[PDB]
Amino acid sequence: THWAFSPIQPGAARNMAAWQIAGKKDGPYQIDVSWPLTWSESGDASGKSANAVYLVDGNALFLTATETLRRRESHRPSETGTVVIAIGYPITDSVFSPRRSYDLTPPCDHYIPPEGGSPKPEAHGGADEFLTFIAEIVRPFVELKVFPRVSFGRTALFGHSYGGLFALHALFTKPSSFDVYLAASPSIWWNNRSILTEARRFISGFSSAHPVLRLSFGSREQYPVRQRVESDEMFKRRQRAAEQRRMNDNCEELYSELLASGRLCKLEVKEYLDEDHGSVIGPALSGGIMFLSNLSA
Amino acid sequence: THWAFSPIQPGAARNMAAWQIAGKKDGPYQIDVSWPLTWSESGDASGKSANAVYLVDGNALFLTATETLRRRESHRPSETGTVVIAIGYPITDSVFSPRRSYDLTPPCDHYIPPEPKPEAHGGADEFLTFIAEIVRPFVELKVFPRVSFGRTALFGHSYGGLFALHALFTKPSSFDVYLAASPSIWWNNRSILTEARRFISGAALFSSAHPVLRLSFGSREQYPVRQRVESDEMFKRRQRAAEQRRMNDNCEELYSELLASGRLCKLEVKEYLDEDHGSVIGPALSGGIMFLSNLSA
Ligand SMILES: [Cl-]
Ligand SMILES: [Cl-]
Ligand SMILES: [Cl-]
Ligand SMILES: [Cl-]
Repeated sequence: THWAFSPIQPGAARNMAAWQIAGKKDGPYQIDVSWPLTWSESGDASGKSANAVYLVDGNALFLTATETLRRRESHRPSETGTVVIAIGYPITDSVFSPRRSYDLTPPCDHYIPPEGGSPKPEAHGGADEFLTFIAEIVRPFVELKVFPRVSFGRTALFGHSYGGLFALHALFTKPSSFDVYLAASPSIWWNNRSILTEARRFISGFSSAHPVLRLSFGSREQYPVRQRVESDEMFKRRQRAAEQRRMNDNCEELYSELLASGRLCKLEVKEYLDEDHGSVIGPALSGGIMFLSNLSA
Repeated sequence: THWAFSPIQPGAARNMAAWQIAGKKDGPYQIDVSWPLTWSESGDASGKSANAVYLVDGNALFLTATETLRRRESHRPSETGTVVIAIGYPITDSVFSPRRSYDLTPPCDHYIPPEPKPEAHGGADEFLTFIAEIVRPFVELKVFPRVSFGRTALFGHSYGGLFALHALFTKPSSFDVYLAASPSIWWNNRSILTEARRFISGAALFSSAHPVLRLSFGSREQYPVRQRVESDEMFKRRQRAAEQRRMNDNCEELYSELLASGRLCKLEVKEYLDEDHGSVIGPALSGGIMFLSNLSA
């Protein structure tokens, strides 16, 4: 047999591109963009329309969102294709950046740092700047420069942890920013639950906005399970953090408050059984993508 | 602020490569390979060992597997790194190939077409030999020659899951860990059961393999949930197909039978609530990788 191992490009990294966006003091951003496989490698959709999903912590979520959509688009070729826009950082040894703490937390009149369990201060309060950046710089670049011949129908924002907090902040203060908000394991605990002040202002008061929200969390986030290889004290640290952060109950209570207000067009909460803060990312992102695609019909 | 956009490569598609493997009767294969972000761009692990996960339907699963691992590896730098090897096809407009039907189904003396929709079938022994004797030695001896591989896993979904079970039952020493997601146990009037029975009672006295198996399925696979838009007839057709395939019960009963055999050192079955045949892929793949990483701690 004439076996040949021939290097090829792009392989599975098809119909994706990346840009650095330089200007901010903190350093450049990295945007990763992917588009449907039926479109050309130059991004030509041949007159087709699209939806779009914007991801914060872009480096950690881009590929999962891309592939989830490509599986579904393969099964359902008549469905509207979705462009993925991941907003992240020029990082090489990891998929998370410490810069996320500033970018994803909203500015507040008073600040209480997170617990390490000593106080663990980090940069904070840049969410309004970041949201402006996405809406006024990134989004128009994608729509007007990258895909000028594509009519964009539905837009979504997904974030996990501080990303979920960011998604909630966007919903409560600028509800027309996106059509759909996907807040996965949102850090509702953050800064003595300051996001609930914004939630209640949103519940009270934005006339022309009909937002959709999907909340999610892993069942183990508030109720951790000791791993096979884990020391007693390291497990007890996780128990401490879990009880303070109150992920499961904070999500369910926020869901209940928002549901009772009737201010959302559609609202859903999903508990992912047996998933923890890290392991829930894949299922919650996949689930958010499916939730988004199911809104089309 | 004067934002400066500039194209960059590779963006989030770093530490990955692809080869076309030509020679086989049916046509060329495409293998996509990714490795940890802490290793070099040329695949140098600097003496580190690794696990490996081999994926069938490679075009549809490569990026999800890759990114799931990179998220975990970023939080757990001391854990054993994992190389992803996706075995797929040179396809451009979709992530699935019709060739999968032949490659993933085992040879049988009689064939019953699935409900009637006949397909090419019976190439799984040839495909397993290809993976074991052509692909794996290329990856281990040519791509990662100084990496000592600890545990190797095989993941497949649907017909891929059937393939994973076929591999386990006929050549149990092929892989250390088998991840059979929504396996098509129903296929060809449950013809896989003949091999399952032989496996159960066929262990050698000395030096027999005791592999690891994880079974999974989505709760909606056997119990579909009606959509608003669906007619009665269209929903009834989905219910009929679900009853026939019997995904949930076949998985659970295979688990029970294999548990009683005592041939597997570790055996797990997971039902993913609210997930269907397509939506369970991400969660089951992520869950399978978590499972492999947990047993490698
Ligand atoms: Cl846990
Ligand atoms: Cl949509
Ligand atoms: Cl269903
Ligand atoms: Cl384990």
